[PDB]
Amino acid sequence: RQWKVTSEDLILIGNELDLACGERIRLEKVLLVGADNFTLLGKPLLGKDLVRVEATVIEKTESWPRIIMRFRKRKNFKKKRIVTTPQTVLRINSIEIAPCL
Amino acid sequence: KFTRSRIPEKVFQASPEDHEKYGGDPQNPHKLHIVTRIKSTRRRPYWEKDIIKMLGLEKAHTPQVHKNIPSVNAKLKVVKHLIRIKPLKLPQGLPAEENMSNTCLKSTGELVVQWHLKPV
Amino acid sequence: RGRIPGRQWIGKHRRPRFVSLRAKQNMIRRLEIEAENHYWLSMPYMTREQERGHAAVRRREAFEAIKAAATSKFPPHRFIADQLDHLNVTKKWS
Amino acid sequence: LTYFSARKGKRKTVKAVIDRFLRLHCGLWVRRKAGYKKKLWKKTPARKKRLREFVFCNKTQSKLLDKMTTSFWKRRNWYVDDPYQKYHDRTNLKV
Amino acid sequence: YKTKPTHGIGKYKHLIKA
Amino acid sequence: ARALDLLRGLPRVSLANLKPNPGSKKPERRPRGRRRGRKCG
Amino acid sequence: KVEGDIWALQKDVEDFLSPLLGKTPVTQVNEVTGTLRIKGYFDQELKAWLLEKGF
Amino acid sequence: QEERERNNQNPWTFERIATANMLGIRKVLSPYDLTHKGKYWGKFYMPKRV
Amino acid sequence: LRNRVTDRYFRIQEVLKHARHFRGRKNRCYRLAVRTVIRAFVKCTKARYLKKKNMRTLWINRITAASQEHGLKYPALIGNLVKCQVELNRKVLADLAIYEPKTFKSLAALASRRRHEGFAAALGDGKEPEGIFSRVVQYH
RNA sequence: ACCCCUAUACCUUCUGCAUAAUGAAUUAACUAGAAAUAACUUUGCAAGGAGAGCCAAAGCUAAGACCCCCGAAACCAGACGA
RNA sequence: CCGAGCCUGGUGAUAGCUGGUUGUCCAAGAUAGAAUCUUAGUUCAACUUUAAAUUUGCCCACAGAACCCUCUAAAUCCCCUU
RNA sequence: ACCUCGGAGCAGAACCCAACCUCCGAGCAGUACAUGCUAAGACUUCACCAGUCAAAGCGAACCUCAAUUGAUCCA
Ligand SMILES: [Mg+2]
Ligand SMILES: [Mg+2]
Ligand SMILES: [Mg+2]
Ligand SMILES: [Mg+2]
Ligand SMILES: [Mg+2]
Ligand SMILES: [Mg+2]
Ligand SMILES: [Mg+2]
Ligand SMILES: [Mg+2]
Ligand SMILES: [Mg+2]
Ligand SMILES: [Mg+2]
Ligand SMILES: [Mg+2]
Ligand SMILES: [Mg+2]
Ligand SMILES: [Mg+2]
Ligand SMILES: [Mg+2]
Ligand SMILES: [Mg+2]
Ligand SMILES: [Mg+2]
Repeated sequence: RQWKVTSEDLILIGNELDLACGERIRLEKVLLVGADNFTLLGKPLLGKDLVRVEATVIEKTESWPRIIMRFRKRKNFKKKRIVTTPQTVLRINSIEIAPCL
Repeated sequence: KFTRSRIPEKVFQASPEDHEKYGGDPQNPHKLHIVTRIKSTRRRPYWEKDIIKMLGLEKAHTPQVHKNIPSVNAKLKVVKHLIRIKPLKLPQGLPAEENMSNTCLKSTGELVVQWHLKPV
Repeated sequence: RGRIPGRQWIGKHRRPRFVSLRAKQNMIRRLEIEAENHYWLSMPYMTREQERGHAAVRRREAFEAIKAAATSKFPPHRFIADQLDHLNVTKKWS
Repeated sequence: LTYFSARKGKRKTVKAVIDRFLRLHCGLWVRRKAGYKKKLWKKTPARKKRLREFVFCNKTQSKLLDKMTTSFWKRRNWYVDDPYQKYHDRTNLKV
Repeated sequence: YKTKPTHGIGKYKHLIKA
Repeated sequence: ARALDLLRGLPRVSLANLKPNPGSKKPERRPRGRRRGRKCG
Repeated sequence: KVEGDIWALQKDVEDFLSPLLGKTPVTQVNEVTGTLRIKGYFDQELKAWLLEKGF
Repeated sequence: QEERERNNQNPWTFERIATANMLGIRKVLSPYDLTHKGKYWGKFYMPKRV
Repeated sequence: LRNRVTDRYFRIQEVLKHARHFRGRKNRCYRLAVRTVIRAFVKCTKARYLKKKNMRTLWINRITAASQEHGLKYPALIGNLVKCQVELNRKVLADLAIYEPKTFKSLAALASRRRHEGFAAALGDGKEPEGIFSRVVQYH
């Protein structure tokens, strides 16, 4: 997925990450970074030296139960599942830019 | 009655105009086909379904490498309307033992031997 | 007022359908793919006498593996450990 | 076929099967050909010869006759001069 | 057979007009 | 034997610990439910 | 009627019947009921073999 | 008719497609269409069909 | 009556707790509640495809609105953004159109520049510079 | 909350039912798969098994697993009724 | 409520006919015909399911499968390689 | 009106293939009396029942035809 992130906010991603809670992580694959009065675009990704996005793992949980019901009429066809997918919450801490333009 | 169709061999005889339209060289032809299923076998006869199963094109848009030999060529001629055939070309050599892990099919048919993720 | 006899798309009198630009273009591009397939199926590499037995050994080995799998069928082994550790059902403080 | 009899609660046997067929202990049933003694004046010697044969039954027919008979008729018999003594066992049969 | 080069080899009533 | 040495641990055998050999007790099939009901075979 | 460890007996039986079969024999081990099941008929060979081992 | 056949400008011909079984079109066509070349439909003849 | 059912109430409640917000007799009567809850759960399962499709349609509508505000058309904007190797999806494109209008105007200007370069290329076959916001970056 | 978008109740019966084909107001309770021959699996013992009888050219013994509910118009016997 | 009364019993009469046949989840799974007082049913084939044993199964190439009149078609059978 | 059996077409080139579809027929006849006896291997009207061909051998001289038909019990 592509996320429009800024500093201080939260992102919910729908799977596990094999990280502990509180771990700080560098979010690579930055394709746009914009401030007031200017914007930098990648083709398709910006350079490693240019942008640096940091995110900390804040919560490892599961989703609310999702019902998967299958039904067909006049066929005695009825099935039901409940699924809870894993989820990780990431807090974006900082987005730094370097003069290497 | 609907039956299997036998194709005249004059269909599979390229002209110099065809050799100009496509980049194939009638001398030293290509060893391997890349074949990709691009059409479902539903509403198609059971023999075409079986031939697709034998060729291993059960999954659509998944490339499979095959020989350029008459037996498999007849097999492909049976279901030629459901698939795409391209030559497999090797810009570098064949994959070696120490470069077998880092390879990529790299559509346009060029099986590249080294696969970095950096711009040139 | 514009009424078609029963089951529009079957029978003697049917609702007419006409071919748009989409359908013609789709047919033409699939025909182009088929023509390129005809081209690439025109230059074989081993002329059908040179391919007489170049894979016989490997196909024989594959079927030998298939037969080995088909004949290596037997009930699994039975261990004292499972029967004895079913006793753990009533393991109290110790 | 009287799976349970009103007197003993036992399975019964169809006696037509016993009157018409012979069971070898291996599991094979032997019968006679139909019409083997009817209108022999319109039949060729080859047809009559193949009609005089004692032949084996189908797998389906064998299971049907086993169902229709009781296990008494499946025991191993040791008659004195049985002409079918050598046929009660199978030899050189593989699976 | 009818699809074979040797088809119609046993044709004789075209020879005997009788 | 190692089996009685294993039993030296292994809390005592009682009527709350017994269990048949797997494969001996085939499970009964009942005509209740979606799969085995509505026509019952 | 095996008594003691049965895996050594399985090893010995496999080593004995591998040359005769050309492949390792298909075998099931039952420790709780100390029996050894082998795929195929080898009754006379195994009887002679065990007699020679002295059982 | 011959002149129209030779100076036809599109590269896709009923004869070619039907005889090569392009797109698997023989499941819709008839065994007689290999010789009728799309010019005949039942008892009707199309003289502009090429 | 050996072993009749005792906890039928809990099964009835298992079905009925998903009908409390219904209307009519189907929020309390099991014989109708069960049918309507079955239909509701089937709808819940099938609604995921529609949610994806409808959210994409909303993104497309919003991007069309913003592009027409800048004078562009949606196909032109999407195609030329692809041709500039900037791979932003409809979601983030609508996000920027709503919350970063300066960035969206820059994106529309870049797409228009690439479109003009494509027209010039179709006119002149390159010869010389084949455009500046052309010249795709190669990877190996 | 509604307004927006998507969506032709269920069961049975059928080639095919939203069907304007059946059945059903609704709640509670009651209300419908019973077993053999022979096989399969798991034990015991083993040229023998089985607690008499029976089977046996690896068999025999034991266990497990397995075959619904409602409905005619009828027929007969004996009573009871002008 | 008499084309042959009513009640009880035989009687849980019989019904190839209609209706109904109750927890969860997963998996494989759509049939050429023959006979039948039989075509509203059943039995054997066929298809389908499970478990076992073993080795080939499908796709296929040359060569090959009377004639006769007038054509004799799309195709088929057989079939190593693959 | 038909119900069993055979030949042709439909059903064009292995097999099969419906119709209250189109056409022909059959329910015998003629000749030896080894038209004796046995016995590999096969075919098969889509099941079964029925039906079909046949080497070698023992004996003895040196079979036509398309259908031409009827199970069991019982007498
Ligand atoms: Mg209508
Ligand atoms: Mg129900
Ligand atoms: Mg109807
Ligand atoms: Mg409908
Ligand atoms: Mg209705
Ligand atoms: Mg009705
Ligand atoms: Mg009603
Ligand atoms: Mg009666
Ligand atoms: Mg009467
Ligand atoms: Mg009076
Ligand atoms: Mg009843
Ligand atoms: Mg009805
Ligand atoms: Mg499935
Ligand atoms: Mg009936
Ligand atoms: Mg047959
Ligand atoms: Mg002879």
